Amino acid sequence: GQSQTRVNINAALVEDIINLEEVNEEMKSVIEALKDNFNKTLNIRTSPGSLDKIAVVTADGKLALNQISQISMKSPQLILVNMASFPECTAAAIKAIRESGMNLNPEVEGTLIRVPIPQVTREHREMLVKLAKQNTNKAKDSLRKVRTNSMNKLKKSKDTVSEDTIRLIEKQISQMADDTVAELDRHLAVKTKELL
Amino acid sequence: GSKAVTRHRRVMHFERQKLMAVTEYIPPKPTINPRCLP
Amino acid sequence: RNRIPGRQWIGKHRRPRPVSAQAKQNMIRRLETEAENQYWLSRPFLTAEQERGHAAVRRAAAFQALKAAQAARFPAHRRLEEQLGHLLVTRKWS
RNA sequence: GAUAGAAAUUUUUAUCCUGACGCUAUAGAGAUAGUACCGUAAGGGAAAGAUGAAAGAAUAAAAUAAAAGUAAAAAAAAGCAAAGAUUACCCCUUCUACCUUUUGCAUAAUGGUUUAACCAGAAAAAAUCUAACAAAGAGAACUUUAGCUAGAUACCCCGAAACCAGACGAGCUACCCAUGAGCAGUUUAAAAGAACCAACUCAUCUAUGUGGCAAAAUAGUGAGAAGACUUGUAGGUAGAGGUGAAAAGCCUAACGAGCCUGGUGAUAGCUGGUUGUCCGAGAAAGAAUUUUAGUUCAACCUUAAAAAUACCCCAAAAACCCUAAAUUCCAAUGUAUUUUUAAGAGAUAGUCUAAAAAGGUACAGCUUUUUAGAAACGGAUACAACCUUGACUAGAGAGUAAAAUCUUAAUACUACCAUAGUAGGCCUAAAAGCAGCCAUCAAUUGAGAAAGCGUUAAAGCUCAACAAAUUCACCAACAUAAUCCCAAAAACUAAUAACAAACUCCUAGCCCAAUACCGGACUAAUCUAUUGAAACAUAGAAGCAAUAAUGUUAAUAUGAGUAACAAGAAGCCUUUCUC
RNA sequence: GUUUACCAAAAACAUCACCUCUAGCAUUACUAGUAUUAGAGGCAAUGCCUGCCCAGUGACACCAGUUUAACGGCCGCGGUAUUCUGACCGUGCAAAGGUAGCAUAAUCACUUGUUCUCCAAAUAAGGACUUGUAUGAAUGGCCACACGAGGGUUUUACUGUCUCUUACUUCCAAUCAGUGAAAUUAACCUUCCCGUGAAGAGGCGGGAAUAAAAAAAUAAGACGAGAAGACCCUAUGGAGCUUUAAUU
RNA sequence: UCGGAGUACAAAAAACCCUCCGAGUGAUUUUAAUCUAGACAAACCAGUCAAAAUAACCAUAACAUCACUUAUUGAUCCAAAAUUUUGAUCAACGGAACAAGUUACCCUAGGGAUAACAGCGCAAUCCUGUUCUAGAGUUCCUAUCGACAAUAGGGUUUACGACCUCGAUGUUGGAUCAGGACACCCAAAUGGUGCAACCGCUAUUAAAGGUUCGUUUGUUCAACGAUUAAAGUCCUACGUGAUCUGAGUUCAGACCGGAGCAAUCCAGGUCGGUUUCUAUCUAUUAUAAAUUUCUCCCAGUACGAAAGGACAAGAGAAAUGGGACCAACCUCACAAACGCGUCUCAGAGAUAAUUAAUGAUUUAAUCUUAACCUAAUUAACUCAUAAUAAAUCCAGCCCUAGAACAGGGCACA
Ligand SMILES: Nc1nc2c(ncn2[C@@H]2O[C@H](COP(=O)(O)O)[C@@H](O)[C@H]2O)c(=O)[nH]1
Ligand SMILES: Nc1nc2c(ncn2[C@@H]2O[C@H](COP(=O)(O)O)[C@@H](O)[C@H]2O)c(=O)[nH]1
Ligand SMILES: [Mg+2]
Ligand SMILES: [Mg+2]
Ligand SMILES: [Mg+2]
Ligand SMILES: [Mg+2]
Ligand SMILES: [Mg+2]
Ligand SMILES: [Mg+2]
Ligand SMILES: [Mg+2]
Ligand SMILES: [Mg+2]
Ligand SMILES: [Mg+2]
Ligand SMILES: [Mg+2]
Ligand SMILES: [Mg+2]
Ligand SMILES: [Mg+2]
Ligand SMILES: [Mg+2]
Ligand SMILES: [Mg+2]
Ligand SMILES: [Mg+2]
Ligand SMILES: [Mg+2]
Ligand SMILES: [Mg+2]
Ligand SMILES: [Mg+2]
Ligand SMILES: [Mg+2]
Ligand SMILES: [Mg+2]
Ligand SMILES: [Mg+2]
Ligand SMILES: [Mg+2]
Ligand SMILES: [Mg+2]
Ligand SMILES: [Mg+2]
Ligand SMILES: [Mg+2]
Ligand SMILES: [Mg+2]
Ligand SMILES: [Mg+2]
Ligand SMILES: [Mg+2]
Ligand SMILES: [Mg+2]
Ligand SMILES: [Mg+2]
Ligand SMILES: [Mg+2]
Ligand SMILES: [Mg+2]
Ligand SMILES: [Mg+2]
Ligand SMILES: [Mg+2]
Ligand SMILES: [Mg+2]
Ligand SMILES: [Mg+2]
Ligand SMILES: [Mg+2]
Ligand SMILES: [Mg+2]
Ligand SMILES: [Mg+2]
Ligand SMILES: [Mg+2]
Ligand SMILES: [Mg+2]
Ligand SMILES: [Mg+2]
Ligand SMILES: [Mg+2]
Ligand SMILES: [Mg+2]
Ligand SMILES: [Mg+2]
Ligand SMILES: [Mg+2]
Ligand SMILES: [Mg+2]
Ligand SMILES: [Mg+2]
Ligand SMILES: [Mg+2]
Ligand SMILES: [Mg+2]
Ligand SMILES: [Mg+2]
Ligand SMILES: [Mg+2]
Ligand SMILES: [Mg+2]
Ligand SMILES: [Mg+2]
Ligand SMILES: [Mg+2]
Ligand SMILES: [Mg+2]
Ligand SMILES: [Mg+2]
Ligand SMILES: [Mg+2]
Ligand SMILES: [Mg+2]
Ligand SMILES: [Mg+2]
Ligand SMILES: [Mg+2]
Ligand SMILES: [Mg+2]
Ligand SMILES: [Mg+2]
Ligand SMILES: [Mg+2]
Ligand SMILES: [Mg+2]
Ligand SMILES: [Mg+2]
Ligand SMILES: [Mg+2]
Ligand SMILES: [Mg+2]
Ligand SMILES: [Mg+2]
Ligand SMILES: [Mg+2]
Ligand SMILES: [Mg+2]
Ligand SMILES: [Mg+2]
Ligand SMILES: [Mg+2]
Ligand SMILES: [Mg+2]
Ligand SMILES: [Mg+2]
Ligand SMILES: [Mg+2]
Ligand SMILES: [Mg+2]
Ligand SMILES: [Mg+2]
Ligand SMILES: [Mg+2]
Ligand SMILES: [Mg+2]
Ligand SMILES: [Mg+2]
Ligand SMILES: [Mg+2]
Ligand SMILES: [Mg+2]
Ligand SMILES: [Mg+2]
Ligand SMILES: [Mg+2]
Ligand SMILES: [Mg+2]
Ligand SMILES: [Mg+2]
Ligand SMILES: [Mg+2]
Ligand SMILES: [Mg+2]
Ligand SMILES: [Mg+2]
Ligand SMILES: [Mg+2]
Ligand SMILES: [Mg+2]
Ligand SMILES: [Mg+2]
Ligand SMILES: [Mg+2]
Ligand SMILES: [Mg+2]
Ligand SMILES: [Mg+2]
Ligand SMILES: [Mg+2]
Ligand SMILES: [Mg+2]
Ligand SMILES: [Mg+2]
Ligand SMILES: [Mg+2]
Ligand SMILES: [Mg+2]
Ligand SMILES: [Mg+2]
Ligand SMILES: [Mg+2]
Ligand SMILES: [Mg+2]
Ligand SMILES: [Mg+2]
Ligand SMILES: [Mg+2]
Ligand SMILES: [Mg+2]
Ligand SMILES: [Mg+2]
Ligand SMILES: [Mg+2]
Ligand SMILES: [Mg+2]
Ligand SMILES: [Mg+2]
Ligand SMILES: [Mg+2]
Ligand SMILES: [Mg+2]
Ligand SMILES: [Mg+2]
Ligand SMILES: [Mg+2]
Ligand SMILES: [Mg+2]
Ligand SMILES: [Mg+2]
Ligand SMILES: [Mg+2]
Ligand SMILES: [Mg+2]
Ligand SMILES: [Mg+2]
Ligand SMILES: [Mg+2]
Ligand SMILES: [Mg+2]
Ligand SMILES: [Mg+2]
Ligand SMILES: [Mg+2]
Ligand SMILES: [Mg+2]
Ligand SMILES: [Mg+2]
Ligand SMILES: [Mg+2]
Ligand SMILES: [Mg+2]
Ligand SMILES: [Mg+2]
Ligand SMILES: [Mg+2]
Ligand SMILES: [Mg+2]
Ligand SMILES: [Mg+2]
Ligand SMILES: [Mg+2]
Ligand SMILES: [Mg+2]
Ligand SMILES: [Mg+2]
Ligand SMILES: [Mg+2]
Ligand SMILES: [Mg+2]
Ligand SMILES: [Mg+2]
Ligand SMILES: [Mg+2]
Ligand SMILES: [Mg+2]
Repeated sequence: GQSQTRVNINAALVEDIINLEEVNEEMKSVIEALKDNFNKTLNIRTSPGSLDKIAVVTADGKLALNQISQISMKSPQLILVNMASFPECTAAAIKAIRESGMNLNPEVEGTLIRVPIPQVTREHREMLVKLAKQNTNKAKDSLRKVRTNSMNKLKKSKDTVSEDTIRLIEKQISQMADDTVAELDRHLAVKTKELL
Repeated sequence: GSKAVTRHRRVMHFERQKLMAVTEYIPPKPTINPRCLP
Repeated sequence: RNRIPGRQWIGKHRRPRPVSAQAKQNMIRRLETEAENQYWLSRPFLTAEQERGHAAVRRAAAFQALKAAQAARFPAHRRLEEQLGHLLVTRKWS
């Protein structure tokens, strides 16, 4: 059974109460963000740019390690983090790194934070698959938010527009969201196969 | 009711079919074939 | 097994009934008769100017006869015999 | 607006002469009777009689033995049950039950088991016909520029949910008021809106039952069981209300608001039904409309009457950038039709085919306009619309019409040898005819610095070239569905054959189909006035005709002798045994 | 404890408790009572609480003003987080701009949100995250004992529920004897296949089949019986209910 | 509601929720009268022209003009003016003087004139094939695909239409039983491979027989666990409720989120919620002549550098299905029935796709819609073969025979 008839209405007979091109662009942006995260962070091995996005609590806010520290390579299998600008947030940086799922165990040396490269092992690959699943779930949440915004716009326009028109646009947006989440699942499966 | 121009050859009336059958082209036929005639 | 969709003779897909040699011969005979008719209808005995008013008194007389026949419409005469013949229903033997 | 509607002023002579063109037991009063019966009550409300002078003539006598239903007498392939027939019941051939509603019904759309009896068109303003008298008519009141008076011609039945008024209902149930009564045993200093569990009160779940034991039950299993408990008797609250631990619950088996009576023959643009024969003509939609489920006009059509032109219509004529089929108006001609006058109704919810278009998918048995056609008892096997066919009766005559197996199922191209400048020049690891770019000359009688395979590059295999013979050689072929394929079969005895209609001739005639609506002539059965007197005629009247309303009443069939129903045993006969 | 007697016994109603309003009083209710009282209501014992708002509509006030344990409400826009912020920084409008708590709920959709436990396997169940842009505090919010023929999920035990049914009795059933209905019924002399047809044929067309009658079974069809479809639409047809409908 | 252009090509008219423009009036002065022939148009109501004659201006015009000039507008009644006029997004524009929402508590009269299920038409969508080769495939279109395009077919999904049913054609899913198609998942016979072998990828032929058990979900689907030779796609009123269930949907009760002031509602969720029928007719109520897996040998053989590793042939065992039967085990308080237990299960022809032998058209070759005999070859299907197959005694009584009727016995004893 076919069970799902794809609809592409025009986007052009509407053009005004919803922008299907804009919605598709937002969903493509979500997909691109997921792919960029997969490429930058979880390649096979942690790099100074991979842990530059770990948020650290500072002044009741969220800031990145790259923003509040200087991350570089000292040894081929070592990462050196200099929190000279913000020595207060050293413990918060350790917390961010340690409960980060990237399997980085840092050593506190006052301010010269020392992160060894653990290894590439079966356990490391399993944790990387777990991180890939977590990031796919976060991207799915972002896609759900994007779809909810379009539904809210339709609700705003739902006082003078025909009920059939609103239903058709809702079906189209749901179809786009389903296609994008299927693409997200495919990318996650490909990345999992690559890691394992 | 079909349009005047269609894609399915738009089958004709029986009278028109008979008219075309009657008016089919009849090529001339010589009394004796000339291939291996002198 | 070989169904004909819809009705046999009205739909987009009809029954492919062909044309027979008898039908062709009948049409050819009708065409020959019509060709003879249109040959006989080619050369008139009189021309348009010669026929102008050649039989007009007869048409006027026919119309006048029709008018007179229509104008003669009127109720019929009532006679004493018609009224007095109803008493004959009680004629007996003395 | 629908409709309502006087008055001032006029006319009206006592009594008998009164009975019936009213019914005859489904009629006439409901009536044998307001009785049986049905409801608590108000209230509703029937059916049922047939001998004879004598039954103090029942060893009783005569008329019909005519409805449906049975028996006498069950049936023998096959088919809307019949018709054509036939020596012969079937066997042969042909016909898609009837009303109603629809564009269209065998439709598997509605209605009906059958019989009998009842059951449904009603009005005279304007008009038509006939008659009296007529510038006047009418037996009083009015109308009159041929009119007035009289007579005859006309307009149905059943059905709601509802609304209002007044009665009757709290013996069921909802809640109160009086008066009484029940709760045994066990655990607890307890009679604790405690616990177990009886009587008792409810009714969670399941299975039977579903015209049942029962218009709410049986079996098992459940909850409460000293309380906001169950229950007897009696009283109260009554419908624009009562009562409600709000379920819009309950208020006498149907409560979003009881039942009965009256208004009431409520009203339905909605459905169903609407009863004798024959004949004449006969209609598919433009505009308004709380209107598109309907009406009122127009256009068509019917019935009468006046007239005179009516359709077909050659020229000529009808716009400007281009424009088809063809239109409008017109003499002649072939026919007889048309227009006005007076009465009028139905219809105004449509199907396909051919053509010009539009929307859609250059889709529909799709939707909307314009032109034409059809709605056979023949043909296309069956069939609405396609084709043939100016529709009467009888014949055991004939001639014709449309129409009865459609076209191909097709594509072969074979020997013969191929050497030379030279690996042409550049690029490239290599580029030798062939990743690539440029030149494309030349040796031989004849062979392209090479048209395809092949090598990393070479090699090697072919094509064109000569020499040898040389039938013909350009494109064209294309799977499938679901219960079981679908007349059988046939390539040559002469064919512009033959057979084939509601067509057309022939012999006679009573001398041409039909739905809604319209017109006409007859007519079954009753009563009356006159005839008649082995059952009728002329007139006048209507309770004036039923194959159809899930019609009413009564009787009958089918289902069906089916579902279902019942009495412990023996015995000495009501005495002993088993539960 | 109560409820839709006759398809719903419930999470619905009531309930002790806590809060609001209305009343200073006499011979038939309230009541032969007198504000520690009596009526009109909300929410539901208890424990912690019940946050902000009188802008509008009500009610007192007959105008101001007061009242939300009265009806009710408790933000929008720009930017920053790789996309995705309810967080923050500004800005504008407001009567205030959702406090505590709980949280993928019995809570629009997304949705089978993510993760862990349970199982060999779970869209089930439980715990945690939660951002519920439509949760939320007497139209009450959170936990807790006891209770529940309430709705879901586990563990042993038990078994014909099941693998996979079997044997035997009673009532049924079949025959004999008696009595004897109901829905239903145009008439049937009441086949199958393909095709056609008001578009699903016993009755039409082309073919097959075909001595006639009983008795017992099964239910595929007779668009089977039952109830002038309760779903949908129409009706210048009703009725119940609510009002910011029109006359009052 | 009114007008213009196209549809509607040339007298008039002519529709669509057909394609486009517009109007609900402004500016200016020439402030544009009365009466009456004859006409256009038209259902009616309304709308339009207009000769002659009249009083005032040139003593020679008066139709007010322009903005596409065409539309710029409203009937009676009734209200107001000073008797002459005026008054409506009465715009639902032939107009009721003034009136909303909701009903799932609903009712009545109808409609298949009109929707939800099914059927039917079409094939937009879906699904199958072929034609065409640019491109991937190292070179190489077609081993496997194959864009832009062409053409033919099927009627599984959604939609479209509204033709049969609303004086009823009862719905998803599941249980039982399945009939059929082939567009074959397995089993069988082959062609090509970028086929060394094992695994594979495609295509041809074949429909007699099969196509599992479980967790979650009402689920069809879907995910997951364990297997299998495989766990096929569909049609059958999305087969089958006068055979069954009612978990979901879709009645009356009630919460939650939201909308509405409310009644009430949500293509939202959750709990609960009556599934009748005694069969009249048609139809039907048992003959067979097997299938598939697994183990061992082949064999560590062929094939492969090695890792890996068959086929064919030969032996057995098991399961399913068909038909039967109680010696034992088991259910078993009847001597029987019964499974959980035991027994049996087959030869020939025939073919489709595809291989080769001989050999003309075309003195070569060539499996031949060329004859002659040819052989290797699927599943069906028929037939060998198997079963029944002695007519006219039937009162009664037994029976491993049976509803009744039937059928077997009644001499050993
Ligand atoms: N409106 C209209 N209905 C017609 C016409 N002819 C027949 N009918 C209707 O068609 C039905 C009968 O069909 P017919 O017998 O004419 O084929 C009846 O309902 C009848 O009223 C007509 O010309 N106009
Ligand atoms: N304005 C107006 N009202 C009319 C007319 N004819 C009748 N009416 C009625 O008269 C009434 C006038 O009331 P008003 O509207 O002046 O209070 C309304 O009911 C209106 O419908 C008319 O021609 N014009
Ligand atoms: Mg047409
Ligand atoms: Mg058909
Ligand atoms: Mg057709
Ligand atoms: Mg009026
Ligand atoms: Mg009587
Ligand atoms: Mg009789
Ligand atoms: Mg016969
Ligand atoms: Mg017919
Ligand atoms: Mg009609
Ligand atoms: Mg119809
Ligand atoms: Mg039918
Ligand atoms: Mg029908
Ligand atoms: Mg009907
Ligand atoms: Mg019928
Ligand atoms: Mg009828
Ligand atoms: Mg009937
Ligand atoms: Mg008169
Ligand atoms: Mg009234
Ligand atoms: Mg009482
Ligand atoms: Mg009482
Ligand atoms: Mg006690
Ligand atoms: Mg107690
Ligand atoms: Mg009981
Ligand atoms: Mg029991
Ligand atoms: Mg009990
Ligand atoms: Mg108890
Ligand atoms: Mg208890
Ligand atoms: Mg009322
Ligand atoms: Mg009340
Ligand atoms: Mg309630
Ligand atoms: Mg309610
Ligand atoms: Mg009652
Ligand atoms: Mg009536
Ligand atoms: Mg109507
Ligand atoms: Mg006639
Ligand atoms: Mg008329
Ligand atoms: Mg002319
Ligand atoms: Mg003329
Ligand atoms: Mg009409
Ligand atoms: Mg049509
Ligand atoms: Mg026509
Ligand atoms: Mg006609
Ligand atoms: Mg015929
Ligand atoms: Mg004729
Ligand atoms: Mg040379
Ligand atoms: Mg050569
Ligand atoms: Mg194929
Ligand atoms: Mg003849
Ligand atoms: Mg004739
Ligand atoms: Mg008489
Ligand atoms: Mg009568
Ligand atoms: Mg009768
Ligand atoms: Mg009936
Ligand atoms: Mg009758
Ligand atoms: Mg009987
Ligand atoms: Mg009996
Ligand atoms: Mg019976
Ligand atoms: Mg019985
Ligand atoms: Mg007894
Ligand atoms: Mg309780
Ligand atoms: Mg109570
Ligand atoms: Mg009760
Ligand atoms: Mg109940
Ligand atoms: Mg209870
Ligand atoms: Mg109950
Ligand atoms: Mg409560
Ligand atoms: Mg307190
Ligand atoms: Mg509450
Ligand atoms: Mg509380
Ligand atoms: Mg508060
Ligand atoms: Mg206030
Ligand atoms: Mg204030
Ligand atoms: Mg609210
Ligand atoms: Mg951002
Ligand atoms: Mg929490
Ligand atoms: Mg939700
Ligand atoms: Mg479970
Ligand atoms: Mg969310
Ligand atoms: Mg809220
Ligand atoms: Mg709330
Ligand atoms: Mg509140
Ligand atoms: Mg419990
Ligand atoms: Mg309970
Ligand atoms: Mg047993
Ligand atoms: Mg009946
Ligand atoms: Mg028969
Ligand atoms: Mg058929
Ligand atoms: Mg036949
Ligand atoms: Mg037949
Ligand atoms: Mg045959
Ligand atoms: Mg049946
Ligand atoms: Mg029938
Ligand atoms: Mg049925
Ligand atoms: Mg029925
Ligand atoms: Mg009805
Ligand atoms: Mg219904
Ligand atoms: Mg309804
Ligand atoms: Mg109307
Ligand atoms: Mg009324
Ligand atoms: Mg008001
Ligand atoms: Mg005219
Ligand atoms: Mg003049
Ligand atoms: Mg209107
Ligand atoms: Mg109008
Ligand atoms: Mg008009
Ligand atoms: Mg409800
Ligand atoms: Mg009804
Ligand atoms: Mg119609
Ligand atoms: Mg559907
Ligand atoms: Mg169906
Ligand atoms: Mg349909
Ligand atoms: Mg059907
Ligand atoms: Mg279509
Ligand atoms: Mg097709
Ligand atoms: Mg390539
Ligand atoms: Mg189908
Ligand atoms: Mg229809
Ligand atoms: Mg139509
Ligand atoms: Mg229906
Ligand atoms: Mg019926
Ligand atoms: Mg099967
Ligand atoms: Mg095949
Ligand atoms: Mg295979
Ligand atoms: Mg099979
Ligand atoms: Mg379907
Ligand atoms: Mg089904
Ligand atoms: Mg059935
Ligand atoms: Mg079912
Ligand atoms: Mg049943
Ligand atoms: Mg349910
Ligand atoms: Mg439920
Ligand atoms: Mg329950
Ligand atoms: Mg039977
Ligand atoms: Mg039965
Ligand atoms: Mg082997
Ligand atoms: Mg066996
Ligand atoms: Mg040879
Ligand atoms: Mg060879
Ligand atoms: Mg045999
Ligand atoms: Mg015997």
